[PDB]
Amino acid sequence: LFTVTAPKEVYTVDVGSSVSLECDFDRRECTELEGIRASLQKVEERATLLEEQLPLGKALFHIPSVQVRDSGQYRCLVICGAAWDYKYLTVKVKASYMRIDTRILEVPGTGEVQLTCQARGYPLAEVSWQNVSVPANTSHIRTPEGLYQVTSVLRLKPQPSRNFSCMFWNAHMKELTSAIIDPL
Amino acid sequence: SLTFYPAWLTVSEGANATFTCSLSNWSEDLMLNWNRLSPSNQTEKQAAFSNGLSQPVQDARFQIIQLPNRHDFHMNILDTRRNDSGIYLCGAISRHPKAKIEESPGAELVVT
Repeated sequence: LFTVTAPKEVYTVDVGSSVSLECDFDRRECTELEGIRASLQKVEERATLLEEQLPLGKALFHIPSVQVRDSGQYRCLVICGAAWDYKYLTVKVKASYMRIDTRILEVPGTGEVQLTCQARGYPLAEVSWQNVSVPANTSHIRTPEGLYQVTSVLRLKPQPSRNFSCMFWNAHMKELTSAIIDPL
Repeated sequence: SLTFYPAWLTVSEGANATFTCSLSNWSEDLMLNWNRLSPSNQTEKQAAFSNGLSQPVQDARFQIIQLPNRHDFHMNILDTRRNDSGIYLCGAISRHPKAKIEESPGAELVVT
């Protein structure tokens, strides 16, 4: 008899912070200390096994400075002699779309303006524009950091004394960020 | 690699159910587990086959038999109940240092 449990299954962590992933096992079942080994295997060597925790019945893996590419599902595995078990752990890395750069371009001869919002973050954001009657065009690329750069462009005749807000929705994080553009 | 067949299996309550876990290359150093996905989609160990012996985790109805072709295994549930219905999979790892887990696709049991 031998099983592994996971006290916490989903770890939501910000880029740049630390995380310690854990799965546990009952040392009254796995009595033989010499035959204990543990591994964290991504479903697809950043996490360090804290092996002094194994005699305590804990497989603990530390990532001291989290990156976007640490996100995903992992199998937290313990072998106890000639038996083994595992649990799935999910790391959800967040890089908030907190810095939203804005741009205003006047279009000659139309009385219209082209408004841009651009921000980087993770996972992919969708962009809406508040209380406007014209559709926006939004695109993205991925950066080498694994962030998405999301760019949204709206062209309209600004109703005099109106501001315009672009909203970034980061669904996995249930996060909204926004910028307000004053075309004056 | 591992397969786990049939991908969809239906039996009447009280009948035995048998899945086959087929390994591309079984060897004596492997430990073979039979798992179920829980109501939270977490893997939960049902039984293991290691050193030629099947050991159930919490229900002795679950047993693993190595076939004469060595590389295939029957995962048998004796005397099925409605609540045995669900998604199961098999998984293997070597006892050798640095070994990687391999998992089969899931297979669904429906008990009627």
